[PDB]
Amino acid sequence: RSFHLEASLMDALLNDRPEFVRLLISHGLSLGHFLTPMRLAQLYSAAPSN
Repeated sequence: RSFHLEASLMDALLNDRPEFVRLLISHGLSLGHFLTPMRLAQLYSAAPSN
């Protein structure tokens, strides 16, 4: 379903895993509802402190 791939790609962005990222989008996603500001904020929260 949608949310499984959504969370999988969320973790795939949090960690590097470029092959996992490329295969996830190669499956085909929406890219219209995956880019909400709260997802953007929680991705930004993964920045290293140091």
